[PDB]
Amino acid sequence: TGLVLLYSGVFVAFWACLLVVGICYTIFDLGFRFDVAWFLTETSPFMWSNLGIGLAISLSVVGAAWGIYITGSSIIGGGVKAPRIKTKNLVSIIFCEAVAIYGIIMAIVISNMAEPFSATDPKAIGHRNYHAGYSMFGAGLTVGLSNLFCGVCVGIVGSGAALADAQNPSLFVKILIVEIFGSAIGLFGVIVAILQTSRVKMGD
Amino acid sequence: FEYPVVFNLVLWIMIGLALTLIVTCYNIWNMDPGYDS
Amino acid sequence: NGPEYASFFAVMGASAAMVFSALGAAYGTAKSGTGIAAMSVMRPEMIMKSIIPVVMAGIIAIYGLVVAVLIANSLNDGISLYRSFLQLGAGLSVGLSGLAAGFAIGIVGDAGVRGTAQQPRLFVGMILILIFAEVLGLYGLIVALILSTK
Amino acid sequence: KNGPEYASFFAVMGASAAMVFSALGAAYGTAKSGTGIAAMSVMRPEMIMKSIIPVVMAGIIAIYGLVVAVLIANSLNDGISLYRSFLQLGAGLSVGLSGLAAGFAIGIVGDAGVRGTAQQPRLFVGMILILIFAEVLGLYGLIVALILSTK
Amino acid sequence: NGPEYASFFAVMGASAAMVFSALGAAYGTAKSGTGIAAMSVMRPEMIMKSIIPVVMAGIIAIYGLVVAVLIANSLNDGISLYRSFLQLGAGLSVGLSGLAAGFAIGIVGDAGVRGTAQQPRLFVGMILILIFAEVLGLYGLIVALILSTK
Amino acid sequence: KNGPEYASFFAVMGASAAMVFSALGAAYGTAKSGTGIAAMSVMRPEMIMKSIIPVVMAGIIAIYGLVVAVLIANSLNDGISLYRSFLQLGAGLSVGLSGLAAGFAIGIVGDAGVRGTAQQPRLFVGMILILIFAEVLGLYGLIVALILSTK
Amino acid sequence: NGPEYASFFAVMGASAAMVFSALGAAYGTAKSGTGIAAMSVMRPEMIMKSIIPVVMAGIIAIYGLVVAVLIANSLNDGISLYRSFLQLGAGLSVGLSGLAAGFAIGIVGDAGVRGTAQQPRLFVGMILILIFAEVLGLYGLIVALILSTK
Amino acid sequence: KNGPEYASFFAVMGASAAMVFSALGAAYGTAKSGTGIAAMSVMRPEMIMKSIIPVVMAGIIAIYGLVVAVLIANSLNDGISLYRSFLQLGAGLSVGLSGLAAGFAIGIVGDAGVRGTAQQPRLFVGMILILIFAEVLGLYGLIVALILSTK
Amino acid sequence: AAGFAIGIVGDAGVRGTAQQPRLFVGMILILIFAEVLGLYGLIVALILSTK
Amino acid sequence: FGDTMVHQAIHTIEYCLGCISNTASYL
Amino acid sequence: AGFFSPGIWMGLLTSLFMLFIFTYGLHMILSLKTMDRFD
Amino acid sequence: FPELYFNVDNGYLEGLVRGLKAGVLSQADYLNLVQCETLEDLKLHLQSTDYGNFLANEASPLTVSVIDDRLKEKMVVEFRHMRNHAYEPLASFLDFITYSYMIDNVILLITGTLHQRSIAELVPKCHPLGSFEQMEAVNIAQTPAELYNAILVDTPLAAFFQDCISEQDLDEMNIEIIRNTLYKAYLESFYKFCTLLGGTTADAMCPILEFEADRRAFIITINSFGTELSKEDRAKLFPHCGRLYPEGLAQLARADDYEQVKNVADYYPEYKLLFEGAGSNPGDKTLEDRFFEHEVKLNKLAFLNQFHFGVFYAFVKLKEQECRNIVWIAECIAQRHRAKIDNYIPIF
Ligand SMILES: CCCCCCCC/C=C\CCCCCCCC(=O)O
Repeated sequence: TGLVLLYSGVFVAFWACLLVVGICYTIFDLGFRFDVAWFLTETSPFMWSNLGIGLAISLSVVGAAWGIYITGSSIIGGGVKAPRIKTKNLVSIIFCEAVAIYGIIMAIVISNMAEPFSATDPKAIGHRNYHAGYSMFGAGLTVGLSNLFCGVCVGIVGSGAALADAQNPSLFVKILIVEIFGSAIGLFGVIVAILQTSRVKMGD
Repeated sequence: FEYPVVFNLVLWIMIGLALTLIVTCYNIWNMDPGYDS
Repeated sequence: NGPEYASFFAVMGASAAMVFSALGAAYGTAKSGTGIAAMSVMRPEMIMKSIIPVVMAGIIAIYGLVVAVLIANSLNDGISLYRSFLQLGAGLSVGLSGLAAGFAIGIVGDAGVRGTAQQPRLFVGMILILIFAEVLGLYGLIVALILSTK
Repeated sequence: KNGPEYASFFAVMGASAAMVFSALGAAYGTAKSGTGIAAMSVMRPEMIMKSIIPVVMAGIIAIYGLVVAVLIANSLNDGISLYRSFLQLGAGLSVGLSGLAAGFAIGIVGDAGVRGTAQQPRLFVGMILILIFAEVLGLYGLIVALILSTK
Repeated sequence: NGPEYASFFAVMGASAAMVFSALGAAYGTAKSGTGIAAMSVMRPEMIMKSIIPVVMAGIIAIYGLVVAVLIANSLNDGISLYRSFLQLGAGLSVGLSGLAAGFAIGIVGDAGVRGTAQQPRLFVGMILILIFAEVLGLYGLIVALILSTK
Repeated sequence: KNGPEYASFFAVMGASAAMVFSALGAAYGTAKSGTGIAAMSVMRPEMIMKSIIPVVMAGIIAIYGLVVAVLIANSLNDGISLYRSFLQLGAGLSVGLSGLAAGFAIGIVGDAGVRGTAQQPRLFVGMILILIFAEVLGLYGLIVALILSTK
Repeated sequence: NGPEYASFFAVMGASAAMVFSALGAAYGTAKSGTGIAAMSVMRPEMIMKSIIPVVMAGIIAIYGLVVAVLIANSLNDGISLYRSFLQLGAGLSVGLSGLAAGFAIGIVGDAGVRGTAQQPRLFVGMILILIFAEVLGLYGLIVALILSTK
Repeated sequence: KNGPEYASFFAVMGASAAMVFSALGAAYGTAKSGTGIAAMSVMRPEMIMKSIIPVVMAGIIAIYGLVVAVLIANSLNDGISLYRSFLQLGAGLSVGLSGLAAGFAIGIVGDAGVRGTAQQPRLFVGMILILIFAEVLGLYGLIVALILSTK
Repeated sequence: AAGFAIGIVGDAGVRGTAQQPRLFVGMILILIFAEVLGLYGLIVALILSTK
Repeated sequence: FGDTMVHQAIHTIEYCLGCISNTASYL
Repeated sequence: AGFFSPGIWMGLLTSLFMLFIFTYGLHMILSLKTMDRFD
Repeated sequence: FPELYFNVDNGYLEGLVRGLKAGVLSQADYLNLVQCETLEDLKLHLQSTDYGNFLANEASPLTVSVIDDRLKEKMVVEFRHMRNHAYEPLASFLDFITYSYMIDNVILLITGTLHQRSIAELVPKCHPLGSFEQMEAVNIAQTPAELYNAILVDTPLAAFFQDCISEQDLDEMNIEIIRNTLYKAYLESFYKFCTLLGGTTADAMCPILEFEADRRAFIITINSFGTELSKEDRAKLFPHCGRLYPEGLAQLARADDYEQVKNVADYYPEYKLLFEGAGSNPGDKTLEDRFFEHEVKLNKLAFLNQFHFGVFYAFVKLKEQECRNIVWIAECIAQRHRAKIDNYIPIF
């Protein structure tokens, strides 16, 4: 591994020096200088929100595109000898196309709740308004990464169902049950995404 | 007063320049010659 | 009440309860469902009996969903910092242990349905290991409920 | 009415990420499937103009990011609000990372597809349909970028 | 009383006691679970006797579950900083030693049940090494308990 | 009106990154395809001046970065606003990294194309059509770098 | 009395004395435990004679256990920062030396058990090398003692 | 008028990186192509004075870095403006890393060019032509380094 | 950088010098261009140190 | 006239920038 | 004095996030290696 | 983790090699070939399977030898199609499979070289999978194998010839020993390479290479009883590759008897129950008719693993079982000797 040795070197050297920087803030007196309050409060509630709106659609279609080429290479690979696959097994493509639909539906839902304000002070920007920033961030992560992971899930089982169908045509209906359980993880993300932002209201 | 600026102008350049320096120096440190002849 | 930045960690507790348990449920269904389509060519008889390792990983997702609904409904504006750390430590306890239960179901469930296709005596032993692999996620559930409800 | 002095940073970074990440995916779609053209061209030289449709659909991915990069660059102004510029950063990631992923999926399926078409031409009406599904992912990131930037 | 962020380390103790024991017990169940399927194709008699690596790895998870519950019931708003580091240090203690015991059970459990398929005389020795790998989690338990009562 | 003292950093970083990343793209287009020319030449040496089209199409990627780097360096003044330098930083990254991507796609299609052309001369009409599509990725990055450098 | 953050480093001394020694004892058990199964296919007589290297790694675990309890009994609310640093260095000195000693035991325990399966004359020499691998943790123990007494 | 006390750090890093990275590019251009000389010359000793053109084209890349390292080292003064020092830093990266790219490109196509020249000398009139287009990447970085150090 | 160039060319050049003595005129000619990288680094280190 | 322009241009510039590197190598 | 005051600390958290995207897109591009032979 | 990649480069070639698996003749297909009475009728019965119309242009008298090479030329152009499309996690892997045929072609090439004959031996009498149609210096070598060994290092078997002194192959070592020492160093180099590849192609392939080394361990120490090769010779002919390495290879070096290789096979329960071939019984499956069925059993389990390179090496070893079975069917039919026609290996 050559390129992995860079990321394994950056991740070690970054933390390693966090540790020495972590035992030198406490050891003098300088823990007052750390201020996770000043990090979460001073910066913006637009940065957390608009990243989560961006991460909702983009990370979902990352796993949606990921799920296609795992089984789409399996469609054309097994389809050379057995061309009867191509029409029956496109439902595995749609099962990793629904996870992009769950992304873009939640993306236009989360984008509608963002509204500009005028305040610039952490006390003037109230805790109703900073919670509006963090909830759009966490909703974007729980619909972005969840549709990513279930995008790989229905793609991997979709690739295996594409290859058993080349051997025996009577098998694909039974293996299609597994992709239903794999696609249920995508709907589980959209449930939490609309529950984290049900009570929220951004604006002033 | 410009301490946030000057600290990162040195830091992200220097570890951005040293990361280029180790990646290059690696690639040339081993380069797979045709050494039999 | 609580400070403005307090609501951040409870949202991360609601997210990481669902994100990491999604990664467990994804690996538990993909790695095991790879083995289902593989064994089905030589023995299509267990093609409906061996769908139970992919549903043991499905309960790992619903372990993460229950604590997600618990935290996202108990979340409110101006919660204390003590309550938000409890919900942050709740979601890390269930999602990252469901990640462990997701990996343990997938590795065993893939290997179990290969040995069951080679010898059907393993099926009474395979479901016993999948019990032990799933209760890793169940222990993460009951520690999340004892942390968030304080 | 006036914002901070650093407010315009996130919008132009959304103008850059809309074009860079779309062209990174369109380069993967052109190079990986273009490698598959030379492998099939030796034995079956009839399908050469037929099989440019993976690298053409990868070219649509680049103009997906080009549209949003122009739309953000025309909405730029000195002293813009912090709300408006962060909208175009989220618009840049929405069309950038979408085109990067959809540019990958056009590349792998297009590389495997033109090698499968050259051995059986029945796959050519199915390979184009899989690429059709992979292309809408770029359009999925497109129309959410149109909502965010014009907001 | 103490500062408000003191409870962050305590719930990090209750979290890391669970997941690091669970990540260890997942490695004990998964790595030995592949050893069950590889041997049972040839020797179908030793499937119910051979599940003892996945059960002894399951005791690692209940080692973490005890300390995770004991810390979570000892939680209070406004705990002192000294009390919070005790539960944080107890959480990493039962967790990472249970994580190490989770690796050791999975390795000798995998290689052990491959050996018992080739010779049944190894079955008395396999439980002897598996005990010695299991007490490492027990050593972490008694020091996590001595930190939590304080 | 007068910008801060550090405002000139981002604009000159736009000038350097427009030239560095476009040269790193044009280097990969020359190096990866130039290995394909030498493997082609030992069997079919008639098509050598015919086959230097992938090495000159990578050359247009280099002059794409050179044009905007002068367009950025002609706009440099001391005491420029922080908004104006952020435009030229986003102008330089959007042409160099897009030129980096277009330099990669020319390097792979130019390598695989001229090797297959020595075994099938029908590929060259198909090869140069993919190389057109791979080269406009730099041109897409060019017109967004220009539209960020006028304002 | 000392500062409030002082007791964090002392309980970090209690944790790192345990979890690093347990990580060492897990490596000595696992790497040598595969050697027992590889020996047992041909020479089942030297099974009980070969439990010694996983026993010698077991003493490494209780080496970190006695100093972890020694630190945890010397804990108090508001100890001095000088005293808490002494227990932190006492914890890292026995764990990381126990991790090295457990690494040394598992390597020669693997090759020595495989080596004595072909020739029984190595067994007197193998247990001599394991003595030198054990005293590395014993040297780290006695400096952890004199750092904890002050 | 008088700049800050830390101002000369960035322009010095432009003087060093213009020489360090250009010599690193000329290192790869000499070493990778010099391997191809000793591998070719065991069977064709006649072409050993004609084949040293890829190692002298890499030598020009070092003089491309040597010139601007002198140009930056003569604009240096105690208390230069922070605008001027960012110019010399952005000048140095745009010639060093571009010369690093041009030197990496010369080394690859110079090595592969002299391998195929041992099997057919008709590649020799084409090998120099690709070596020209690899060498102008350093010249493109040079002429933008001069326009940044002019101001 | 210069030590990398003399290292590689000095490695492969003396491999071909044994099998053919005609390379010795060409091998030391490449080592001229390999060494001047350190020499060019000298005169910029000199011109920076006079100020 | 064709080849004497390009080939003798190598002899000029390798003397011309070579003389600076020849001068510097006497250090 | 402020090692990170909020604005650089927003621009760094934006850039070092999308640098994880760029090095991911580059790592996929750096491995699309061509074939050895043709038929 | 090693499974969500490997469809980037090798996704098309996994479905392609599994599509070729479905054309391997099943038990029902083998029953139709047994009931034939003439090789002309066997040609019409093979038209129902994937093979169809492959013997259309040969002749009116259909000899069994033209059925043999036409069967083996079909699997070559199936394999040569796959090696042209593997980029480089798999192209070097597919090159490792052809080294087993490159060894058998090299030793076939050095024998006529010692007896002063050249290229006319090479083209008609070499295996097309490991062939010499490139590196043209090896074809123009008519020198007596000392100026040709310096050419032989220009060939990807050069890494295996580091235990091969050039003078030692010049009639100082026996010609069969120079095969099994080459196949020894080929096996550890192929075992090490499949260990560098991680994940699914490490536990789906090294179980096959463990038994292949122990086929090489057992058959050497049984067929080296009457012949004057020392025990130190067959000890260095054992591949250090498999289950018998630290213990069993020492006991096979001391055997001197068929009964002593049997009791050291009873230590391994998988390698016992294979030594019941029992040729003392007049008509029964012999020891190597039981080693073949255990070989194709491990290749059949390779297809149960999904995301791995071992599907390719198993496919060649099962398509080779087809060309062994159909020839054995056709040689029992042409000789009209179908009393042992059931002794084939029914893979699928
Ligand atoms: C101030 C910015 C400083 C950082 C600049 C970042 C630009 C670095 C660009 C990449 C240089 C990498 C050179 C590695 C050559 C790869 C070898 C090869 O491809 O064969």
